Amino acid sequence: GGNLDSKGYGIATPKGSSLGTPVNLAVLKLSEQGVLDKLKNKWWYDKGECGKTSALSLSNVAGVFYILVGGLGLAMLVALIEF
Amino acid sequence: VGELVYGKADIAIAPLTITLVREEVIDFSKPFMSLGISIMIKKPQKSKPGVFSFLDPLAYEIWMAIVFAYILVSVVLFLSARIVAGVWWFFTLIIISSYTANLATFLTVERMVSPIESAEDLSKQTEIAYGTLDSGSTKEFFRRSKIAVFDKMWTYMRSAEPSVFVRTTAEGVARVRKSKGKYAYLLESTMNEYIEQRKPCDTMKVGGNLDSKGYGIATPKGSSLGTPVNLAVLKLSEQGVLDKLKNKWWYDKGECG
Amino acid sequence: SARIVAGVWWFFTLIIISSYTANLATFLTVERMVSPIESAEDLSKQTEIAYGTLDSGSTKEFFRRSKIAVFDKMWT
Amino acid sequence: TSALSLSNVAGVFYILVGGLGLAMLVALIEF
Amino acid sequence: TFLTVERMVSPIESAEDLSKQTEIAYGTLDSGSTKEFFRRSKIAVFDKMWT
Ligand SMILES: C=C(C)[C@H]1CN[C@H](C(=O)O)[C@H]1CC(=O)O
Ligand SMILES: C=C(C)[C@H]1CN[C@H](C(=O)O)[C@H]1CC(=O)O
Ligand SMILES: C=C(C)[C@H]1CN[C@H](C(=O)O)[C@H]1CC(=O)O
Repeated sequence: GGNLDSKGYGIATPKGSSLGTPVNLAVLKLSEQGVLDKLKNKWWYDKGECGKTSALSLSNVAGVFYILVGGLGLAMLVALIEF
Repeated sequence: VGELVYGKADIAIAPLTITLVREEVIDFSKPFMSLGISIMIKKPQKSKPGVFSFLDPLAYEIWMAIVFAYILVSVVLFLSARIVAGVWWFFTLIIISSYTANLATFLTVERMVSPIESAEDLSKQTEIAYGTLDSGSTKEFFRRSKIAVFDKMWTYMRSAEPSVFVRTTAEGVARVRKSKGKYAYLLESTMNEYIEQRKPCDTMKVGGNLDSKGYGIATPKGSSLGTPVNLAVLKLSEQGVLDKLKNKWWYDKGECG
Repeated sequence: SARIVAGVWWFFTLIIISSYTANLATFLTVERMVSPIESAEDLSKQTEIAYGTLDSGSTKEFFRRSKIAVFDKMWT
Repeated sequence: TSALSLSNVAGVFYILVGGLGLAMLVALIEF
Repeated sequence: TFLTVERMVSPIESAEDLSKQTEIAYGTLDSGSTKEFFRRSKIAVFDKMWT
């Protein structure tokens, strides 16, 4: 399913620090340059180990086998009502 | 932005995209809405079946020829017959086999073809022209971009003739609708979803977003309004007000929604 | 009279079995997987599958402070 | 995309006509 | 379907595809012009490959 709410992480700095505005501008720059994206793909997806089919199914024919056996059952029924 | 810098307005509330260049001159509140540059095209027509699609795999010539062949076999039998029935059997065998196969190829061709997935595919093909607004955050994004795909796309867009750029959103969308799917419009995800939820509903968004950014409320640098507005945006975000508002304007009253 | 009936019917069933045969190959296998829970709304409505969050943090506080129906129920 | 080829099948049509020709031949030598 | 599997083409049709998949490992010589080409290269695909 989807996400319950939409929010985000962030770099935290003490109120009134000289580092705050530089840090923010840095994050913006990294965001627009795609640094954050490439980093995410690096750690999450790129090395991701989890990652059409020509193969046989016994299951698809099973239903028709059921209608076959049912048909033969009806056949036995008719054979009985006749005799 | 100009009104904010030169003090003609105390605050700016609008789908204003947060960019570094704008963050240098003004102050942005925490984003109240999330978006991204996305691709809008014309959705393909579902079906136009006719009865002609059944006569498609086998040629009209083959139908006429098999009819005359049929009547020829009948008039031959009218005048030994074992090789006739045999040859006819082989004939209709080859034909029904051929029909079955060609029809199979039709059915492959139908579902197999994928028109567009991601922006990279747009960059790799010249068949479908594509463009953005005459101005705004998206165009500037493509322009300043050093990223391979976006660089290529920008080069094409600027160099392409006639101009692929449009003045307004409605113009771009109208261009998407009129072009029979030969034109793609690059616009922020929000607007795309909104237009996608509005009649005639002939347009759709394909693939993910090219980038991830957000809108925000802007206030003059050193304004007293900045921190209260920000804490307010946070309050609304946590309270779910923003979510309910988007559902209100975008989805809930959606005609095709 | 019945000969052309047999003929037309044979042609009909011929075209149909041919079409079915052709489409089945293309259809192949969907390999689709069933999902017990489609969305968060469904989760609130069933007691069969228990669910939880961390002992503390933003998620727990979200559920605690939530005035939204579904999330409220889930929290309770 | 449909070749719907009349040419490939044309040959089988030819062997059909040939078979019916031989058939007419046999029908003639019979009577 | 099986005979279309035989008819299936392009396991790897380009250098880019190697960059796009982690299943098949790939490499160059311990030294020489190729490795240095990949090291010094600033163009996207080959860069990724070098990384
Ligand atoms: C709709 C317009 C013209 C605005 C809205 N956001 C972008 C902005 O903040 O400039 C512009 C669109 C864009 O560039 O994708
Ligand atoms: C992993 C932990 C304990 C942290 C990380 N982010 C959330 C936070 O910032 O509160 C917490 C998880 C959570 O609340 O479910
Ligand atoms: C065969 C070797 C080691 C030499 C030949 N040319 C390259 C060179 O001129 O260094 C080297 C191969 C390579 O770098 O792939």
